[PDB]
Amino acid sequence: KYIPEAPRDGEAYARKDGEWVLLSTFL
Amino acid sequence: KYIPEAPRDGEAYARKDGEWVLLSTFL
Amino acid sequence: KYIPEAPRDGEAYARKDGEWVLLSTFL
Repeated sequence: KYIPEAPRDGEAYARKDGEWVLLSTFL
Repeated sequence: KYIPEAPRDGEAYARKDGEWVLLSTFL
Repeated sequence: KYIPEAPRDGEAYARKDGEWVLLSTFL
């Protein structure tokens, strides 16, 4: 598939297992 | 809606508020 | 110029040079 827009919520996101997950967590 | 291709410039981006932002800007 | 899904392998991904790169490359 193609990837949809990430949340519109002030936060940056990486992509993991077909979903948007916060970057802050991994960092 | 869907995300577009990110810039092509040798650096890595994440997805935020409907734009591609540098990873270094968070690290 | 929609971008296809990242590999399904449990890893966080950032977009770079028209490809998916592992977040941990830079961590």
